[PDB]
Amino acid sequence: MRVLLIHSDYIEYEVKDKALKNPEPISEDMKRGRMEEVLVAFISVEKVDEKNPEEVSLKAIEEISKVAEQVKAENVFVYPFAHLSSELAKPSVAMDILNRVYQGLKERGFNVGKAPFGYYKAFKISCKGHPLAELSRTIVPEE
Amino acid sequence: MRVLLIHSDYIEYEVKDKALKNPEPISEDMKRGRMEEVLVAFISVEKVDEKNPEEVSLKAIEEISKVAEQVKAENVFVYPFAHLSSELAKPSVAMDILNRVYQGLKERGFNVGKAPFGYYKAFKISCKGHPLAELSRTIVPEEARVE
Ligand SMILES: Nc1ncnc2c1ncn2[C@@H]1O[C@H](CO)[C@@H](NC(=O)[C@@H](N)CO)[C@H]1O
Ligand SMILES: Nc1ncnc2c1ncn2[C@@H]1O[C@H](CO)[C@@H](NC(=O)[C@@H](N)CO)[C@H]1O
Repeated sequence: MRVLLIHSDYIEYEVKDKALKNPEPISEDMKRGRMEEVLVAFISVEKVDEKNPEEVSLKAIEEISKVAEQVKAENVFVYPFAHLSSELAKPSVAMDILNRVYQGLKERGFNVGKAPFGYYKAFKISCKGHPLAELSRTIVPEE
Repeated sequence: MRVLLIHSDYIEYEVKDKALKNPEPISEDMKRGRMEEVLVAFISVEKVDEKNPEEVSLKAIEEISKVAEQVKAENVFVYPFAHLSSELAKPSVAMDILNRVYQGLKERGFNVGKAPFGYYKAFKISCKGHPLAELSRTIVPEEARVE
């Protein structure tokens, strides 16, 4: 798994259309979204992650939570982003792991939002530009 | 080298402070920068790239130029983005490679812009969301990974 963390003033998205046959079902309201003073987590689930979804998810939750603590953010936004890596996990497993992370962060007590899985989306983001505003993590399960 | 390409409506940056003891020398007017309808190339120079800076720069110029052609981006913005990777190349070497990449894209005929090297910068971007609006490219010396 590859994670790109951007501490932002805001994150806003707009769904264009589906990028695969079976995307996450969405209601009209889910086609757009926005969050402010938020740690945006762009995540690409890699095929290596298929080896142990729970393991990679738990570690991702931990790493993202720690960064959120470091940048002093209470809002986090999970953004499916297939283009951080070239070795992607199958859609079904990718969506599952992304939902695990999303739920795990909520379990830590954060205010979490997320964009729908399986769509092409336009987005706007404003990075704060502080020393820890842009960080990344490479997480691979081994168990 | 890891590259994240974002075809955007615009890119805007604001230098917040220096991240290195001796960042790239720039002037006041360069503390803020902007470019419209551009292919933004966020680049992290990796440790492995130290083995052959020229080889990596050349392949980076080619990969970036190919995407620009694909999405019809006339403007390209070289944006140093260290944390795109976890295994970074020496700062001085990174600077050198980014300069070579900039020079190469300019020679290709594109309108090239760039963000100053060695600073912490806030930035605003608007990804167009098209099928090729977000792409990833990994470029490394052949000697460090038969590719
Ligand atoms: N391994 C993976 N990791 C994360 N996301 C993945 C994935 N495989 C598929 N997706 C989702 O399907 C859309 C098209 O690939 C992906 N869409 C996107 O990455 C949009 N930002 C494009 O504009 C994403 O929602
Ligand atoms: N290996 C590397 N690849 C690309 N850029 C690198 C680098 N090593 C150092 N830099 C530059 O120094 C700033 C602090 O690391 C970096 N600054 C940044 O990446 C800003 N986006 C932070 O806001 C960058 O200008």
